Amino acid sequence: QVQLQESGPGVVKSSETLSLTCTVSGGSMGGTYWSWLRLSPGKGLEWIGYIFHTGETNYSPSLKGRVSISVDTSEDQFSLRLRSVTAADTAVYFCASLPRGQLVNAYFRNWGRGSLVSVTAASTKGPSVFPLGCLVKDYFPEPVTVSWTFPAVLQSSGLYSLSSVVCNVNHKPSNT
Amino acid sequence: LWVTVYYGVPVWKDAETTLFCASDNVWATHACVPTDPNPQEIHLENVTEEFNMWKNNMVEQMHTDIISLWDQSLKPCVKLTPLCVTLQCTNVTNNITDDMRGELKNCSFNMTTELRDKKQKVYSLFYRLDVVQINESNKEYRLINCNTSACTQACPKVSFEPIPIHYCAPAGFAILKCKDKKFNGTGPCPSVSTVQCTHGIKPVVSTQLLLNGSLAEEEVMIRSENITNNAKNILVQFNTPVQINCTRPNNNTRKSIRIGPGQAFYATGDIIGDIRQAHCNVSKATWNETLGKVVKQLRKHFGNNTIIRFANSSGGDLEVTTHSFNCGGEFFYCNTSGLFNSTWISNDSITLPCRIKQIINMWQRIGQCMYAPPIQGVIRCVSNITGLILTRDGGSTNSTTETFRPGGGDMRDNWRSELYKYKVVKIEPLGVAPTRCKRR
Amino acid sequence: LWVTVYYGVPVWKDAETTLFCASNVWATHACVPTDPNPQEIHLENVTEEFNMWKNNMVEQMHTDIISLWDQSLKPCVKLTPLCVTLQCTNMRGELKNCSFNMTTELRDKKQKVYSLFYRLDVVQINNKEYRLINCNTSACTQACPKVSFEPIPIHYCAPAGFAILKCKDKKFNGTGPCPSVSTVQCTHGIKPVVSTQLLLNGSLAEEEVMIRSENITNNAKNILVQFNTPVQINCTRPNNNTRKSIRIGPGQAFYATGDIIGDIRQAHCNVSKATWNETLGKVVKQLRKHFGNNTIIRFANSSGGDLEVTTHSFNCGGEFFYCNTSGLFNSTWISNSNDSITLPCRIKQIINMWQRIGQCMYAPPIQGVIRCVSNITGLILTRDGGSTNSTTETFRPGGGDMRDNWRSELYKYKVVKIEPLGVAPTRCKRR
Amino acid sequence: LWVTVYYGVPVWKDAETTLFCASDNVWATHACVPTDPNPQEIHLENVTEEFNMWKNNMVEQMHTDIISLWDQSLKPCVKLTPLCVTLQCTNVTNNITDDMRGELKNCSFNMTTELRDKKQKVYSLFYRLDVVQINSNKEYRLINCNTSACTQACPKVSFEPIPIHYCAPAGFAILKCKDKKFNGTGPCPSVSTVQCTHGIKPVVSTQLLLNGSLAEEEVMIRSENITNNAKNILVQFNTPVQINCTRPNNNTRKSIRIGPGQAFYATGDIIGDIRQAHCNVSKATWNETLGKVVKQLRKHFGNNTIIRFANSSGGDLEVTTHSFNCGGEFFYCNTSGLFNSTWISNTSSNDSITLPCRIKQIINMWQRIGQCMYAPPIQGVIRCVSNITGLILTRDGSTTETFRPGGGDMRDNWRSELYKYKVVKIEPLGVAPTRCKRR
Amino acid sequence: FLGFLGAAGSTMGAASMTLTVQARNLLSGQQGIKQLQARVLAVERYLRDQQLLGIWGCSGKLICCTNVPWNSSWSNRNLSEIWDNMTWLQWDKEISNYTQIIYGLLEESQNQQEKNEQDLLAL
Amino acid sequence: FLGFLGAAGSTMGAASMTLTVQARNLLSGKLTVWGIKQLQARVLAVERYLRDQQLLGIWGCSGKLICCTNVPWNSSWSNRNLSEIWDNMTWLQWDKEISNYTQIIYGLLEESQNQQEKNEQDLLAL
Amino acid sequence: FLGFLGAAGSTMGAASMTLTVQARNLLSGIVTVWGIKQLQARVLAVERYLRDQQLLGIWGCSGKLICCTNVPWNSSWSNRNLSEIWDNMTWLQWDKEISNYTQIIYGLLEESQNQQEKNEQDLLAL
Amino acid sequence: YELTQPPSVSVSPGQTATITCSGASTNVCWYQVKPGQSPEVVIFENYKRPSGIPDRFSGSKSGSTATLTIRGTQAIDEADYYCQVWDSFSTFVFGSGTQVTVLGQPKANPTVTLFPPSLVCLISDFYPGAVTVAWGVETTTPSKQSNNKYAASSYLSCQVTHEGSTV
Ligand SMILES: *[C@@H]1O[C@H](CO)[C@@H](O)[C@H](O)[C@H]1NC(C)=O
Repeated sequence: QVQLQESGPGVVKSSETLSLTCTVSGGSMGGTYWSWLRLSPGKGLEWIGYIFHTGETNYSPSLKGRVSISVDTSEDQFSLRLRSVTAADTAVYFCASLPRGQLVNAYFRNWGRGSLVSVTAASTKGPSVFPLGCLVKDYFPEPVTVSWTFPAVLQSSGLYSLSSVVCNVNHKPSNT
Repeated sequence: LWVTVYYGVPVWKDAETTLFCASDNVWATHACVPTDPNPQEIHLENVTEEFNMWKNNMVEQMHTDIISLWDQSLKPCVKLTPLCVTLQCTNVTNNITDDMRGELKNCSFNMTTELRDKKQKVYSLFYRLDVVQINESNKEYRLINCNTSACTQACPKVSFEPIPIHYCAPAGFAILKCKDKKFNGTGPCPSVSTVQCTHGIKPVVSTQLLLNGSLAEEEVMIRSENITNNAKNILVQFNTPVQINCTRPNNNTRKSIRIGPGQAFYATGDIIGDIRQAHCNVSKATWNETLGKVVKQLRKHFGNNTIIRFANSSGGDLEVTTHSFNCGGEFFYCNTSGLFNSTWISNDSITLPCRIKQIINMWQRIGQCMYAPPIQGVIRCVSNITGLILTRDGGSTNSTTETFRPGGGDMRDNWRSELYKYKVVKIEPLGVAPTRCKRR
Repeated sequence: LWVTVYYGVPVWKDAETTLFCASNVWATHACVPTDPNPQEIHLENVTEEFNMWKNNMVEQMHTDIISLWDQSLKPCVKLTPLCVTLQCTNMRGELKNCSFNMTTELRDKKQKVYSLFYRLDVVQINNKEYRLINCNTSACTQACPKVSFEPIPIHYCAPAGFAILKCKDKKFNGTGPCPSVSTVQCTHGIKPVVSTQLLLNGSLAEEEVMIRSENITNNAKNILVQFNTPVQINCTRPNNNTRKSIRIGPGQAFYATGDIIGDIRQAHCNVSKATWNETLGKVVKQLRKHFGNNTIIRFANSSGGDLEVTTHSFNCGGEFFYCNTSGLFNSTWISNSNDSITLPCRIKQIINMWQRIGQCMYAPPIQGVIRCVSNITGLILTRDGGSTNSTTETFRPGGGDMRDNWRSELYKYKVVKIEPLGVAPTRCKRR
Repeated sequence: LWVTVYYGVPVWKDAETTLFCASDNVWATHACVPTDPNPQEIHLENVTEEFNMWKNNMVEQMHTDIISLWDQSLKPCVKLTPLCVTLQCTNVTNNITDDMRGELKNCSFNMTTELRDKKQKVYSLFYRLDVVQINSNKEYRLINCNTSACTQACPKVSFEPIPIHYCAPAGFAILKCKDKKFNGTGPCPSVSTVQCTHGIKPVVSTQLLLNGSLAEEEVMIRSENITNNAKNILVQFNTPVQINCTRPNNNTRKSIRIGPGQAFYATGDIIGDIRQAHCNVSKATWNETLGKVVKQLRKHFGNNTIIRFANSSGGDLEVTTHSFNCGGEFFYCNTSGLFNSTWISNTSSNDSITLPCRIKQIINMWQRIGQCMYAPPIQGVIRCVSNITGLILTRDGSTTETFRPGGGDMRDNWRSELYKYKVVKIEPLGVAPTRCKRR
Repeated sequence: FLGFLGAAGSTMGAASMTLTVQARNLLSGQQGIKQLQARVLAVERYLRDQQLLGIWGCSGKLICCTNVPWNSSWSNRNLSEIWDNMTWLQWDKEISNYTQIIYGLLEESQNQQEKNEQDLLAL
Repeated sequence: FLGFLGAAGSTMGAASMTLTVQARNLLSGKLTVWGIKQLQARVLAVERYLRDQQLLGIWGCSGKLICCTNVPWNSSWSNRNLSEIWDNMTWLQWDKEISNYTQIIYGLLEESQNQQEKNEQDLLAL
Repeated sequence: FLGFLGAAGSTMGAASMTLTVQARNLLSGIVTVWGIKQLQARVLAVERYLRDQQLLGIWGCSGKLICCTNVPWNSSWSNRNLSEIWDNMTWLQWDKEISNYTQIIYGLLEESQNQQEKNEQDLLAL
Repeated sequence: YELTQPPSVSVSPGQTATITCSGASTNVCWYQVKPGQSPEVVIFENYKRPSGIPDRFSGSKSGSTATLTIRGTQAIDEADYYCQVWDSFSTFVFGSGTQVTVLGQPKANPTVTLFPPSLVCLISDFYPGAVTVAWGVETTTPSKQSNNKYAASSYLSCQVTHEGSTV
């Protein structure tokens, strides 16, 4: 009967602080390790850390020194804080729970929905349309609609590109 | 044949009731019934009674009794609500031995005075496990649970030393004692003896090693609810005791800080001499012999060829993965990974490092804690290890290796090793029987 | 003739004793046994003189409801640090926006935080400087947001040696002999409800609308009316409220009001006109029996001064409404399809429930929109006389004392003790 | 001869139980069982009982009940936590204050109010006995700001003692000794049996007894051991001696708010003149009562023994000085002119003796550490009349014997009324033999 | 079967055949301090009636006979009219007074009976 | 002297001679946690004694430990006769055999006692 | 009328008709901190009265104030005359000189009642 | 350490698929990850199985390798499978990830188009489920398009290497 849901899917820039709050509905906060996990296409599934109701945390050694988990028992919440986020932390963040006791055979239960968090890496630019089909070179906010289509490309500079084969281009923020 | 009515027949049925206690402190033995020394135990000769130590209500009644008896001794004690302030903590580097490095923090903070319009700047030595940084030469700190609850300091005039208590039975009820020396917890007993009240149960709190308490008679006994299932704990009872020796080598000082009218907070002053970590000792040969006897007894259930292994704990919190007790009023946490590390193919000492907390959260209640006051001088401790709580890791229906790790967590399994030979019944004195006799 | 002593005779006398109570709420599962399939032994040829205006169970119900009201407030936060100097800004002029200093978990630091209070909860201490209405009388304790004030029934069982007699007369007016006395183990499910001028969620009369009073000639006594058909009522609180948690100190939180999403409109809830008309017709038809066939029955809105007496105070969904009932008690009656009547309501957060001096409650806000659905099952009238031969009678709603809401449910019940010892002459003597 | 079993025989044995109060304030007599007027008092003709009052248990139960009712009545009262502030007092010299009146300081301090972000500067008049220094004007504080926090008693609750009756439960009985000359230990003939005791008033006093039952025919003196020097020697009077203590200062009570729904009643200005509270005791009646005491003292201690009286030796203020309360003010009358008499053995009206009576506001009642009671001031002029019906002596030690008034140990004050009562447990089962046999 | 009080309106000749079902429903039950005080009061109320039955010598039986004669001043009615044209409620309403004198006469009669029995057994 | 409940292993022929040691051992034979619950235990013990004494008093066997009635023993309740019941079985094994049929016996005994009391009153009438 | 407990000074002969005026008052004589005190006093009084009634009912004297028993008198607990026991002695010194040998009587009465019940059971079987 | 898993396992419908892990010293439990849904456990020990999981999932472990076998897979088992293991230093150590693909469609030949600058390489209409483009190179992961095919793109400021048939 215990269900978990986190905050809405936000988006952050580089060198900032990430913040997600999970809310438990039903059940108590005692005798349960409230964990945090993330899932990325580059590295697969990964564990971040858990907090017990007395405040005893246990972070992952890879992310130690830039992670912080706090518990708020009275309002039935627990939060995750990530410090100095880079462009390689674009992942779907889950929340789970573990029974108190031995962790040799323990598996994560009561998973969350999963809120996608992306990192912009400080990029904002208007469209650039080149003729060939048609090719769009650089645009940040994904507003494009090609009318007279291959999906976008995660370039290393933080900008997106697609192309279409067989025109009019659209850009909602720049009004292009 | 006619119906004949008899009153007072020896017929009992299983039932439950509220058992009152007796005694020969937190446990508050001044208000209990005194115990009269009398030949209270007699023998029932040709009877067999079904026992079950895993479905006994007395281990669920006595847990609630200890919980309700524990928190009423905190009501005439000071609550540390004004202490949740900002702490300016500093590392101590006064004759450390490179093991207790960074464990103690020298924190100075503002505190109220008995006069309401004055303030004082005091200082204390807090452990690392009781302080949490907030600004993620001096850094700002705070207590570990002032975001959760402000909790009562334990008064210095009461003691946490356990004393034996007896559990009597009310009128119309009886307590039957299991006198079989080869009892395994569940099953019928061919030697059942009634008794007026139980023996002395000492309410010693522990998590991995059953300190003090009663021993076995013939040999080491293994008790479980279901030995095939790996999700249920295994209680081991020894026949000979293994002696442990506590130590806190630091010479602490306690100073009183007045935080209000008639209320005092006991802080930690400076430490005379060097700072050394706490440790516990155990003999190597006696522990090796006891582990050999436990391995010999464990091969009766899991095959007579399997390689019994041991490994250290795998818990998450500090009360499960680390052996915890109290001695002299200070709560210890023993690493105990040097004991359970061996494999068994078919005057040296082991030193176990320790850690000490002060913000104590007993009985796993939400939003309640305790501040343990410091103890002046060194602290000594002699105890008997008369039991273990093991947990098995099983991922094969047929296997040649088994790994046993120490358990813990739930406090209820400590008193199930003392109330396994007792049960409560209700006497029903009415009965009818046919006999060739009739009224007028 | 010789005296023969009989034991266990069915003889009873009236008495007063402590009754039982069987059934996160008003009452509690902590203080109740279970109540299986009951017994309704129908006592034949019995005539017992009931009286509902001097019953003992209504006072016991009032005492138990008050005492178990108080028992859910002890493990809750007391809002004593919140009596500060508010700096408030601005239907219109009803919802204010106050900001104030407030302490934090750490005693050294302090925070500035804002909240929305109503106009009935703040008072000016001489403009742009307000304080709460309770802070010169008593500090309020908050209601913890797990316990709910939703009505569920409770049953009053009887102890050993005592019996509860239920009158089964269809046309029983409250006092007099009842020729259908039947005992019962425990009383039926009585729902405790807070209400004024309109008995909500109550039991209905089975044959006709009944008029009950202690003295219908005297005008100083309340008149209890019971219906046979219910009148529905549906509410709205169209403000999309947001609850935010201001943290007071260690483990103590104060649930305030955030911003209001959308437009701001007042609270109101409706009575269908085609039912309330001819419901008042049945009421006038049954009131003309006690006052003559040629009397002009008329109604007025209110005459009190306090807010709880004047307005219909109840609890819809967790919020305490104070609805101004003047469109319902507006009629005249002379002897010879989807429209509704809207009543403007008000919301108060600082609540003094049982008219006690020095004990109050801050009620937390509720997220979303809150709706009623209820049955109006009774009225509390108060006649204003003046003339011995009056062709026009004015009836006004009343209230005040709380025991009259539970006197419409414990009206058919009476508790008696058993006296099982009797003597009688019989032609037999002991050898 | 065969054994015959009797049920209901009149046989009693010594035991102890929990008696319950009954009556027809601090002591909640309205929570007692409402008793009727006493219907019967059964007289027992040929009954001889061995009484003892220094091992009586009803004294301890009465002491526990009085302490428990005091603690219960001070529970829902306001607690004066924020009164422990730094007082800035100035010594008062406004017009005629006598040379014996260099006390009653005038203190001003900052105090909190209903809204917790504002402060108010108020003033109050405190006595010298409740204010100590901490070091134009000096800086002071209250006396118990390092021991406890005081709980101010409400003005609607009075300290006037009304009588309570102790009644034995079912299966027990109370034996009353009706001897005219009874010294407290030994066989008392003419034992009477009652179900409830008489109208015992829980009066609080130190060296005298102020509202009690008079003796039967003579001034009777009683003690646990006459030859022991460390035992109090209780004296009960035959004739009552009237004492008048009054407070001539006209007082005004203010109201200072200290928070949400809390009040602190402080002494305002004095409307009139400052004069000492005095304690009048008539001289000729006291001389006659001292003669009646010393006659029985010469009877008990030696018929040529020289008996000397003196004032108290030393200790706390609550021990060496007669302490009581009329209304709500706690007087402390000196009582040094009362015992200043030599009584040689060879020789064998409107005028009265005045005693200076000091007043404390902060009262430590039952000499318990951590408890306090701030008595609020009472406006007007306090007047009271009462009877000195007994006093507690203490022998200090040849032919010369010095007697000092005792103090403390309120169970000795409650031994002056529970000296004739005794609780027994009935055992109705007999095995006396007859000349009958069963079928 | 009638019930717990199913003979409350029946005649005294018919309600005397069902005295068991009211007698056994007098201790615990078709019938913190609030529970305990009521239970102690019920136990005491049963024990008072048992003691009053035991002093008169009528202990252990629901219907008993004694040797106390019936005074005509208490009631002057017929035997076929009291037991056939009356209920127990109107009978208790009739003799509400003169009950204490009947109890005292029963106690005196039982004491004299026990003295005579002891005198006869002494031989 | 075996003691309290010391004859439970013996046969019911010899365990019926020691009914006194189990009859006598009944009936006792918040400021503190130990206050309310021991009072509730005492009240429960008193009520459990009084219910059994009332059940003995309704059947007409008040004040005696062994009482003889006049209700015939049905063969449907049991088929064993006197020889092996009182010499081979104990009370615990006999309690588990007639556990289903005790309410019928409890009704028949009170019906027979009511009939006997009404017959006694009718005989005393003449 | 001597009232309650008014015959304690009278001899054994005069005090033997006033058992009923004392036996009425062993159970009740009456119509916050005073709640639990009165509760435990009522519980203790009820339990003491029930213990006395059970002790009377064990010996076979239930419902009677005076009863005879078949056990004889050894004339060693008290060897004095019958004329000077019931006419020249009160109950208090009788208890004071019998209290040593009051324990062996209380088992003899029970054993005599048990033997009488067994003999009655054997006699009614014919 | 780190557990090792095969990157891709492809089976026909009705057949069985075996996923193996390695380098694990204690008990291994498996997770099933579908796109757009929360992960769920299917085998919570070496051999056990929770309620609500069908009989088609079973597993075993011998030595230090744990194998998970799917018995008669359908199209609803197209997911990504991860296994974890417990370690003393880092508390949970997960696997690399094995993707199970069922073949409801026959093989298809990709179409490659190239454009000169006024560089892009566009690959479409293929079903092996995987294309590794070899020539500042950015490669698009294979995503779906209409009529149940896949698409890919490449950018340079091209050779498809389409298994054994390089275009
Ligand atoms: C008040 O008393 C003190 C006691 O030392 C004295 O010095 C001072 O002069 C007095 N004050 C006045 C104003 O006379």
